[PDB]
Amino acid sequence: STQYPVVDHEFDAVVVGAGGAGLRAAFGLSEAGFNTACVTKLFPTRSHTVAAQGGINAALGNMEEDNWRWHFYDTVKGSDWLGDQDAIHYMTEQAPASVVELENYGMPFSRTEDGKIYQRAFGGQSLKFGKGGQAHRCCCVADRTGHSLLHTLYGRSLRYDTSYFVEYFALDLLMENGECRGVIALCIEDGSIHRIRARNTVVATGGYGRTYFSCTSAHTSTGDGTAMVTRAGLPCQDLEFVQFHPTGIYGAGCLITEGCRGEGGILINSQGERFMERYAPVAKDLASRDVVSRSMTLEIREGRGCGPEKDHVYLQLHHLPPEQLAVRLPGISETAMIFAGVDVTKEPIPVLPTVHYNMGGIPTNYKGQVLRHVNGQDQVVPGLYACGEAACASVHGANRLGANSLLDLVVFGRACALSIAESCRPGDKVPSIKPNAGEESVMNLDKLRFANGTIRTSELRLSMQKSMQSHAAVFRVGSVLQEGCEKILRLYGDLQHLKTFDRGMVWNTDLVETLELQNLMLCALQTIYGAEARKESRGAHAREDFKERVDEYDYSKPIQGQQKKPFQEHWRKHTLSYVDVKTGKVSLEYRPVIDKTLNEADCATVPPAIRSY
Amino acid sequence: TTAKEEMERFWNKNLGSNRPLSPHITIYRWSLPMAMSICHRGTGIALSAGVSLFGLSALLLPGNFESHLELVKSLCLGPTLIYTAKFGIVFPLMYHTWNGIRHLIWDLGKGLTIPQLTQSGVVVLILTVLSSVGLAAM
Amino acid sequence: PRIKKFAIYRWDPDKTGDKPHMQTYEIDLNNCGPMVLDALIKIKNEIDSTLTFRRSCREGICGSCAMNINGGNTLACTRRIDTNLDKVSKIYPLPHMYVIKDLVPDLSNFYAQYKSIEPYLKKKDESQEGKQQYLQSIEEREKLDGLYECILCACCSTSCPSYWWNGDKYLGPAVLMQAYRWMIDSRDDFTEERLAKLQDPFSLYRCHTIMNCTGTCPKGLNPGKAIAEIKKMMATYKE
Amino acid sequence: SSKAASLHWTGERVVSVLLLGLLPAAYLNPCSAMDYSLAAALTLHGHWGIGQVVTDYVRGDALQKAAKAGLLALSAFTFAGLCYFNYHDVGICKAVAMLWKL
Ligand SMILES: *Cc1cc2c(cc1C)nc1c(=O)[nH]c(=O)nc-1n2C[C@H](O)[C@H](O)[C@H](O)COP(=O)(O)OP(=O)(O)OC[C@H]1O[C@@H](n2cnc3c(N)ncnc32)[C@H](O)[C@@H]1O
Ligand code: HEM
Ligand SMILES: O=C(Nc1cccc(Oc2ccccc2)c1)c1ccccc1C(F)(F)F
Ligand code: SF4
Ligand code: F3S
Ligand code: FES
Repeated sequence: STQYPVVDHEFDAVVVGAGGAGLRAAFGLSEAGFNTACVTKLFPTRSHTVAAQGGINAALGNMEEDNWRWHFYDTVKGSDWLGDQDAIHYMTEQAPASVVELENYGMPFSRTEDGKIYQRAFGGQSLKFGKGGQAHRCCCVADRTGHSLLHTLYGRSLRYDTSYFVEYFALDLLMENGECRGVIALCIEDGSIHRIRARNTVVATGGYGRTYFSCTSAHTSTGDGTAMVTRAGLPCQDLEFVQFHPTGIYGAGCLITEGCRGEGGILINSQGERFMERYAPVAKDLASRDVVSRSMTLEIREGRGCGPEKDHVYLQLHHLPPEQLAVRLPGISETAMIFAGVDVTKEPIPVLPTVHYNMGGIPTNYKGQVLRHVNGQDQVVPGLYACGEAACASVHGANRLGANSLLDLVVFGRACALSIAESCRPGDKVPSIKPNAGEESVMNLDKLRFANGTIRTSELRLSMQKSMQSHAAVFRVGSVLQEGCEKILRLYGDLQHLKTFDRGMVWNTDLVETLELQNLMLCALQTIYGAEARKESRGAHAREDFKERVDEYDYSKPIQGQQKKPFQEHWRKHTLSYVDVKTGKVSLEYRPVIDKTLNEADCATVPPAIRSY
Repeated sequence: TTAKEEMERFWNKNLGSNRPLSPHITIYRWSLPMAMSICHRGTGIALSAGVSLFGLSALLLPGNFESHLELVKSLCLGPTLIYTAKFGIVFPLMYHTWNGIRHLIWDLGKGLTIPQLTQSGVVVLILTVLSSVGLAAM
Repeated sequence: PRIKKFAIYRWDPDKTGDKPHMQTYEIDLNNCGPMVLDALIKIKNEIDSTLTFRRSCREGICGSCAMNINGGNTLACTRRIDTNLDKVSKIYPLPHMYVIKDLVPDLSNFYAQYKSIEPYLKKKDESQEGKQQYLQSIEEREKLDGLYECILCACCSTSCPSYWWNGDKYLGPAVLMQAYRWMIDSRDDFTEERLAKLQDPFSLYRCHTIMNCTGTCPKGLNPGKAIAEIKKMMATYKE
Repeated sequence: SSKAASLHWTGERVVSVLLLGLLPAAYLNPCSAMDYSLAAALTLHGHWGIGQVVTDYVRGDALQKAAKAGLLALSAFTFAGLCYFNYHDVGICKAVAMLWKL
């Protein structure tokens, strides 16, 4: 307002995010002939997908003969039947074409005797629809596959004339009468404010792992796009479903890949007994990620910890040949030595279940279109898309399969570009935004720039992180969750009391991290409130007071002659969460999961069954 | 926006700003490889200055070489000071010669690891002193 | 209690007539992580929230926190603090770079150089791409090891004295190693053209084998060796 | 697509190994024929060497062209001076021989 410069831009499409999803969508749009902008708070390479270690799943059938439908079955089974099968059909069928594409882009996949892309075993995957044993369809660039995926995508991105707004912090969506018009953003370099308007917007901001005190995710996983959707009054989905990766280092919380266990790595308790052989008889320590970490957390509780505090578990690798470890896992071998002082070929690595992936996010079509929920029915938000960890097409549902997100990224990034390319043409009328639009975001920015309160940003962040870590961990109960809720709600009241120090325009990290805090809180509130309301054990969400898996039927017995439960009586449904930004209260609704696939004849629906590995 | 355009805009941005250059030589920690690179330049420049001065004086200055040697035996001093004159000439030559061989081995693609640098660096340094003592005594 | 001092380069662009200066912070190592980034975060969170620096992955694969620590270019999240209390850690931005603010250097030129070598797979016939995986043998793949792992942290290039004096016209270690990365990739069909793009006095030939790049690279890579290997290709390639 | 930058580089290493071979060759076989080769090698290697120093430090298209001209002249005078020495005086090899037994 006369102290802030406003620069208006005009584009066909805006992508908010520069990770796997963000990039693939960005240049995918430009390839289709669209004048595209890409808004990112980091340089694209710095994006989290660089940290990815395991691999990207595709039923290419390079190790043994494979079928993509077998990958479909494994994903839906893993999703604990909260996964939308229309989107899972689409992802797994496209999987081979998407991974071949990447290799053709220049991704340096590890190779075989045949010269084809090397795939490996990974947690939760099987052949012949579960019956035919362990599957090997995890395509990987040694231990640094996410790094390679991001670097080739960025490499490829330079071939097109996409406009990259590097180190620009997206504040809010430009929204007019329910329709999305673009984004308002802060230029970190000079402190200027940029209204970037387009016919279509793609949100690919990734997850919000930083809501917790212990996470494998980067300092920049602050669910910024999630909060942008929230402030628009739109719903988020399944936010209470937080994946705890079994193998995260005991020190800084750094990730050690599931590829360790997929190559032959084992998990060991205090007594030395291979404990994962007891919880999962068939799949063992190569079971689903919700189940493996559940057992690890359980082992600590009955005194089988592996330290001076007795609070972790060992990941054994020294039995595997040294030449195998150096080729298949060069990345973790370095980080285990750096962060824990551990030689992997001699000593085991201290691991602990820590926050990893967010299967919740922005509700979405199999086409990548953001959904609002009106009159108990689904409704497409015009000109708003979302893909990646930020989205929730719920291709992962209640629990994500390992090595499926890097796929989730590449597939639905492409899908967003295709859905735009098929619904409109480049050069179409860019809708006209109001002259005073995005005023609240600038006012929010200005309030936080001069914020002279009593509680420091970092102190309030730590309060939130420790509150989530102890009230909403692997296991949770009604009472602990309810005390967590009214504590997180009290901490939202502390956002009017926050203190900031840096009062500059150029690179005010003090300010952007406080913006990140507002975003994280909105993500935290919806996670904890949705968690306490859900009274069942499904996937990563485990209630000790509600051990049972509550569906429309009791799927343990035959379906023949049984009475179907009403919608508001069972729990096989998506959580839709809203929060009034002023008061900070959480109101929530629910929508049905999609069981029907894209084609029954090509890919049959998989009904709910007993969930165990 | 092309790569060429980004560079052209980078330099326009920074030169017309109050942005300071981050310290470089005043802060970066010394190492033998780097110090031996500087000496290879110095020894190179010094030697070229020598060859030029020797050639230029042959064209511009009167008399012959035999005459100029007799001129050194004027207010001359002991063999120790003559040894110093020979050592001062042969030292930068030998250094540049050995370190130059090391440069050529590098161009073949060999010995280019951090342990190998420190080794071959010391080997050149030792070979310089020995061949400088050896030649000055002939 | 166990106190450790930190001398850090500070410059504010919004402060009128402010010149570059050093600021010292005192940190108890019993309440801090083992790495230097932990310290920087701790003094940001508790002492001074004006200290501006780049960070993300915290595990040393994003390359955001690249800076000069104790006269050497590394990543703050991988360099462990010297538990020697009598010594004071000196933290500077990457050498010979325009300072945006504090320890945040302008890397946009660096990135632009990377763009100009075209770091993507190029085929002569591209009408078949996206439907069949390209074949690459285990040996042909091994050639990439030591090269593809690059993080683009810019430590090496910023350690190169040739890149200090001639960073405008000379591509530097990082970008050059990446040109080599695509040169010996068996799937690439533009080997000859990529070499020809370096046929001038500056692009490649400002390297004088100073070898500061290899000695500083936080990921253990050897760009100097790759530059040496490029030079050998330039002299030997036909047509 | 001319390749002068790579040829110049190869040229440099070629005269480097030439000059390295010449120093002991001059010691073992000190003659007039070696004196001119040594004059050719010394001047050329030095000329290209200083050339690199100039291209590294001398900033500006105007100044660099001038420095390269001033180097060209200095190198031209150097090679002439040595050849004049070899023809009219005692020659490089014999000159070092005299100077060293002093
Ligand atoms: C944490 C993690 C996850 C992970 C993994 C290893 C680690 C340590 N390994 C994986 C693997 O081996 N295989 C696999 O299938 N998945 C693996 N994962 C999970 C997966 O990698 C992540 O879910 C995925 O990388 C998410 O990627 P996405 O494309 O959604 O984007 P991102 O990496 O999270 O980066 C976010 C981008 O958005 C921009 N951003 C964020 N907020 C803003 C705002 N405020 N304004 C502008 N831009 C914003 C960031 O700049 C970034 O580019
Ligand atoms: C026979 C012994 C010699 C050998 C093996 C040799 C070799 C070399 C090599 C390989 C280089 C390039 C180094 C690089 O890559 O930066 C070089 C540089 C140079 N040399 Fe020699 N040289 C010798 C003698 C001489 C002599 C007698 C002179 C005096 C004219 C001389 C003058 C120079 C100069 C001025 C440079 C450039 C310095 C630089 O750019 O770092 N060299 N030498
Ligand atoms: O001058 C050269 N190095 C140089 C010049 C000045 C400073 C410096 O660092 C330091 C930094 C700190 C302490 C000591 C040296 C290195 C140099 C030497 C041989 C070949 C090419 C070069 C040149 F490319 F031109 F850079
Ligand atoms: S070669 Fe090393 S120092 Fe250079 S950009 Fe890559 S990781 Fe960084
Ligand atoms: S520091 Fe240097 S001049 Fe060459 S060998 Fe490495 S780029
Ligand atoms: S912050 Fe990711 S490299 Fe240090």
